[PDB]
Amino acid sequence: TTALVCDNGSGLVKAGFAGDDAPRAVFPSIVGRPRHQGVMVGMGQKDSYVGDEAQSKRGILTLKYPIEHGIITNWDDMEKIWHHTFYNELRVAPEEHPTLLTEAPLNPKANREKMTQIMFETFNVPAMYVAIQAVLSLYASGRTTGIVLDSGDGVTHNVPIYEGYALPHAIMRLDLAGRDLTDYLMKILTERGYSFVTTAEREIVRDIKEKLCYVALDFENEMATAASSSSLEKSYELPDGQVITIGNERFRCPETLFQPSFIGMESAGIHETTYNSIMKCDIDIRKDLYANNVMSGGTTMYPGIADRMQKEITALAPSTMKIKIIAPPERKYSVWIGGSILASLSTFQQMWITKQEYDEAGPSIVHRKCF
Amino acid sequence: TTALVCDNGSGLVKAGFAGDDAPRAVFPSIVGRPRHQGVMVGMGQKDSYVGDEAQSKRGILTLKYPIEHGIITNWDDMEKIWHHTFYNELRVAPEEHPTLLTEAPLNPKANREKMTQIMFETFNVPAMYVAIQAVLSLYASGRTTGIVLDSGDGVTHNVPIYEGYALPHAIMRLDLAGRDLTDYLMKILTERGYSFVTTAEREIVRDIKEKLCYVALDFENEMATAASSSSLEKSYELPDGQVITIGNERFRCPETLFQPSFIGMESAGIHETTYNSIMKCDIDIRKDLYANNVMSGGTTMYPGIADRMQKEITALAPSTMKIKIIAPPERKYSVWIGGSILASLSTFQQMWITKQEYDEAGPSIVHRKCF
Amino acid sequence: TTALVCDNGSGLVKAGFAGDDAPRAVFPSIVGRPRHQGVMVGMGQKDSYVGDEAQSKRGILTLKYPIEHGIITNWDDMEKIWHHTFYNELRVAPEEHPTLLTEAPLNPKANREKMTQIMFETFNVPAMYVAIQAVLSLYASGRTTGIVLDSGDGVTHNVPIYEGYALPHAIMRLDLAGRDLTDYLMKILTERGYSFVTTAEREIVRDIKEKLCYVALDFENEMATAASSSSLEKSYELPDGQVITIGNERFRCPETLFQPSFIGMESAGIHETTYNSIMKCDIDIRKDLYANNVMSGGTTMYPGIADRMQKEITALAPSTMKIKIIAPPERKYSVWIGGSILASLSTFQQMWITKQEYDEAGPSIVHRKCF
Amino acid sequence: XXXYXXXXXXXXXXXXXXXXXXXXXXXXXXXXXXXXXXYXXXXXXXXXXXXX
Amino acid sequence: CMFPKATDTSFKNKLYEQHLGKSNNFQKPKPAKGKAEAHFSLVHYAGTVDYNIIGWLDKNKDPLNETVVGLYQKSGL
Ligand SMILES: Nc1ncnc2c1ncn2[C@@H]1O[C@H](COP(=O)(O)OP(=O)(O)O)[C@@H](O)[C@H]1O
Ligand SMILES: Nc1ncnc2c1ncn2[C@@H]1O[C@H](COP(=O)(O)OP(=O)(O)O)[C@@H](O)[C@H]1O
Ligand SMILES: Nc1ncnc2c1ncn2[C@@H]1O[C@H](COP(=O)(O)OP(=O)(O)O)[C@@H](O)[C@H]1O
Repeated sequence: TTALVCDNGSGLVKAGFAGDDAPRAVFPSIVGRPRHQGVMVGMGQKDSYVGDEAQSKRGILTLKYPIEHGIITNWDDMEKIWHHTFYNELRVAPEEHPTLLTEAPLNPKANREKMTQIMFETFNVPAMYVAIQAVLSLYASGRTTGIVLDSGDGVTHNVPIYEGYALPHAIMRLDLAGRDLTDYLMKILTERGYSFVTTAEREIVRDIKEKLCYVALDFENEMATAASSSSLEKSYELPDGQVITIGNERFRCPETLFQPSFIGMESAGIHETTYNSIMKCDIDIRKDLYANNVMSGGTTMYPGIADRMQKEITALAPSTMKIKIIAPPERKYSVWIGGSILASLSTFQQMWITKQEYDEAGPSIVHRKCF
Repeated sequence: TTALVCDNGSGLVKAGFAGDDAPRAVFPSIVGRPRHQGVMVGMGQKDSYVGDEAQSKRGILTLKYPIEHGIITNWDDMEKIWHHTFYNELRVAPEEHPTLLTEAPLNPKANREKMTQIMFETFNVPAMYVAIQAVLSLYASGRTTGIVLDSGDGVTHNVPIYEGYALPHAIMRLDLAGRDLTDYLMKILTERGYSFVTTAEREIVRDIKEKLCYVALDFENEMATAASSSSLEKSYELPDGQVITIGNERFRCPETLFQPSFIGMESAGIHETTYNSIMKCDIDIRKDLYANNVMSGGTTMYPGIADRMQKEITALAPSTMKIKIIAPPERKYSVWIGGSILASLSTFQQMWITKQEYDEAGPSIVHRKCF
Repeated sequence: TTALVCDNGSGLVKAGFAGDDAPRAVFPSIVGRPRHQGVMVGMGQKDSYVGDEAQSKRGILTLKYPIEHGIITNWDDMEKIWHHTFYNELRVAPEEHPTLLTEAPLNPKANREKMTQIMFETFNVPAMYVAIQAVLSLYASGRTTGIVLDSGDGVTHNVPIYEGYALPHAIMRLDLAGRDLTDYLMKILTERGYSFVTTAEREIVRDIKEKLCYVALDFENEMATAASSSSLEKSYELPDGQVITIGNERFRCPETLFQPSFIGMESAGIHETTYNSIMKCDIDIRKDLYANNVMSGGTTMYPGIADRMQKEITALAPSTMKIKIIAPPERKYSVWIGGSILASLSTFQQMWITKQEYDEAGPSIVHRKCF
Repeated sequence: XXXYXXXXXXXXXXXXXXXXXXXXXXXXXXXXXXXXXXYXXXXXXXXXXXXX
Repeated sequence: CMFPKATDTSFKNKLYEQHLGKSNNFQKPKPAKGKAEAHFSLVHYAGTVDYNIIGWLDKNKDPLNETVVGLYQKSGL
């Protein structure tokens, strides 16, 4: 037989067998339900909808979002999603493979315990594992040491990994991910005051986040150009309906990462967090990390982040020593890709959970057995 | 000299010098024009009409409404209104005073820029300011911390203010104000099916909103009483013509605030919005706000809102901690009153815009200079 | 005239005349500043805040913490604090008394030199002294020989003192103090995953550290009880808001002192450090110290430390010889109390620095003249 | 309304904005207040360099 | 004083920013005998004289109501 991996890194959800280059297909983890009396009697009433099916159907559906802050909000909804994904895309039965789970690090045990409990009981599945993002990120990026930044749909990360080991004290974990940024966007957008608030309306922004964003090289200087020029300003359509045209409101958005005033918090930002977390970690290693600096997924997609990051580190580093960052093309997929690699090696046969343990001891097994 | 404040909180419009207890008089901001060939040749044709003059004249006039959703629709009309108000009520010349402007928060810059541009150019006026509602609401209510709910003629608000500072991220802003509710009313009213739609006909409802409304204590239980009793039902005249008598249709109306299905939207309502916006804001402050809870203006006029609100918070709060709300008598005037206080303090002499700046820099000045 | 002593042992800050039993009042040495636009124009803007005033005001303020690792971070801030303390609590003028300063031992000269420089210049003060914690600890505890453990807000200490003399080689100095432990606490706390990170949120933990902690008698056995029982688990409120209920997460915390893996370092811990530092010191004295063993301040407050410490020493000691430890009630105050005693004796009149020397030679004077 | 509202709102709300935000002044001030590594490490390097 | 529910100390502080640097002839009073606290020190044709604060601000406060005389106007007297 053969081995199968779910990505539940948030945003669209990624699933695929070991050794395929890329997951078969991918789904937002939107969940949505009707909003109005069902008045075509000819229609079959289905009360819950998910995935691109919903993405089409959206308008009378209204959304629930089953993961806040990387924490999965409502289990039975997940179970709906999960069941759908297996049967509809995968045409797969729980017995068929070991299955591998993808976790925010340093987050409450409950997600571990219920996830495993459900999936061994509700699904019945040969072998289970839950793995921390950064490990995959290294394996895919193939440098045994490193530090990773990956700010997905969900909670945003700093982990230094040294070769072959964790520094769990070192690690920083942040709820700054693009969704909340986007919801700040609206509080921007009312300046131009084309204005709409609901969940689907919020996801419409996601497209603009694809298309229209780019990273500020320098904030002051950008403001000076903002006074000078309109090339900074670009014209974009409603997905249907109007043309819309957007100024500094594009570039201002990512700066939140550097300055989370605009929705206001203190953690001194991605880069200062990173250098902080470095200065926690010990002295000699540091050069390697100055060399090996790695980024991935949802926010990183933006053009230019790595450059201003390097500018920031050149601010904070003693300039004397080499600095560079890695910005691979495939970052948003990176995790599941690494998961595939993770699946490949026979050592997990030593390492998987088996049904037997789940019989003989509880969810408690995990927290010893896995990281 | 002396200092003068316009309220342009929507609905009737409120204007008065610093230190008077209440504005001299107040006007709806209706605008209206002829509908029919003018056939008394003896009549002077005036093509636009405003204020109680129109309120008398209405029938052949037809209305335009120059503020949607708190956003002022058509500038030159405003200018008509504004000019009229000064000269006819106020007997005032633009030079005579500093003038203070009253704004929906978090709404498009354009209202700022054109308002100032016009009023410095078209009127020529010593000093200008635009101020956010909640600030006045606190000053009048005199508790330096707080959260305010004021759902006027126009767009409906949540702002927590802490003492001496803004939390602009915290803030929620909603187009749920009584006008749109009233227009829903007609879609109610056709059940009894005495039915009329035009603008003046819509304003006729406003009287009923004065007289006939009261707040549902409990919705289910009210329905049970609705089955039992007719004391719930009261008898009311046309302003002229018929007696009209109205059932649950009265109390059902305010529930929209709690459930904006009936004209259907999702934002989970006043109270759930409020507690949401709290849970955004940080942990320690919260008790104060549980203590200090403040409401004003158009919707709040209804008897009973505060009670069911408290019922709702007792639902959502951990019951352990004190809760109360403030419901002052004067809420509908509150804003302009607070504005008077705002006018009083010499610090605005430090703070006003002056003509000089408007000379030396554009409308842009405001958005730095004011909140 | 009369003589006055500042405690700048970190945490709340302690100040009082010679011969009073306890300092007049005490302040955290928090410093904090605004976070948000100041939007009550009526408010006076003060840009920096300290002390219980801030402790009330906190929410929009954000904290800076002017002492890391017992090293005082930012001088002018200190000067603010210091000035405030004199005038507001003490109603005292710098001329009024000799003043006595309280120092982490074995730490960089700079704190000496600037502290003295400022306080002789910025304040002008008859006589100055800076004194090492352990000396006071003995004087208050009144046993001329000893070893002291006092792990305050700040860097954590071992000093053997023999009667009348120092063994500066003997001494061990550690950055393990309760603050950093507390920040580890959050990385615990996300297991239950009620989770908040900012400075004020971090200080909220301090209360729990007061209330909820107690010392592990035996770690394995405690885990066995953890499997058995919930009496280990207690229920506690938010300072306002929720009830929170906490398991082993309470007792696990102090073990860090015994095992600084959990935030990971090597120094083999309090007790093994102590016995190490003993085995450095010479052979005959040792029995006395086995008898005379003394502990104080922030961490020691916990019930039970002395017991497991004794268990540890009975592990490491040859059991043959007597062992005991002292655990006075008043330990957290102990230092300033001892300082009062230190102030009392006329010999410091021989010993104080005077302005004259500061005239005739630099800060350099101190490092000869004082320990 | 399609004439009345749209004539103004499409025309003028086209061009909405220019400022060096005072709120961004707030952000700048805050970030200055909360560049811990800047203030603390500059101060410590400055002092600690001098050893007599 | 229309800023509510607050304390003369607030204004003390506002003095200390506002005048106490700026306004030469006004002064923080020195220590002197006879008095628990004195807060203002300034210079006059009579010489130079120094004065003190109790929270009294509201004492100058003027409330008004029409109603009170409004109805008294009805009354017999
Ligand atoms: N074309 C794009 N450009 C920029 N950001 C995008 C794009 N497509 C998706 N994103 C963002 O990337 C994230 C996709 O989720 P993901 O990065 O997988 O989160 P997680 O790390 O939780 O798995 C979301 O924040 C989504 O809005
Ligand atoms: N007697 C009344 N009872 C209930 N509501 C009223 C009464 N009179 C006016 N209103 C409503 O109060 C609002 C008056 O405008 P206002 O509250 O000043 O709005 P804004 O907050 O925009 O200034 C309108 O919604 C009006 O219909
Ligand atoms: N009730 C309490 N229980 C336990 N620890 C406490 C309590 N109150 C304060 N502390 C801790 O004791 C320390 C107080 O500072 P202190 O011991 O004076 O440090 P220093 O030795 O630097 O003077 C801090 O670590 C504080 O968190």
